[PDB]
Amino acid sequence: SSTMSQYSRSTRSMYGPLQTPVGCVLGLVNSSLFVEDCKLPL
Amino acid sequence: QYVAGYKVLPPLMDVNMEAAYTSSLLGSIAGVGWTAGLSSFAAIPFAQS
Ligand SMILES: *[C@@H]1O[C@H](CO)[C@@H](O)[C@H](O)[C@H]1NC(C)=O
Repeated sequence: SSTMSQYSRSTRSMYGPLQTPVGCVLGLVNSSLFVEDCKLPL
Repeated sequence: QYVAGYKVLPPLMDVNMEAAYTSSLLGSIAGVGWTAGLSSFAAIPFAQS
């Protein structure tokens, strides 16, 4: 969170930045389930 | 890419996913090739196909 720019923070930070093959996500929580009908492609 | 924000969306399947798609069609090339339609399966010996 240190060196930002543009507009303000869209942060509801309270638990861990998830490391993903698409990088890292703030807000998600780690889990291992199965979905064959995904509607939000991350 | 970042010099003017040229973000590339990765294809929405990981490489293993369409790898398994290709695997399924490689298993089903004989498996469709005996009868019209997509009802049954035809996992015959491939040479016989
Ligand atoms: C979830 O935890 C497992 C256990 O170490 C890890 O292998 C996986 O990368 C984690 N996934 C995320 C999104 O943090």
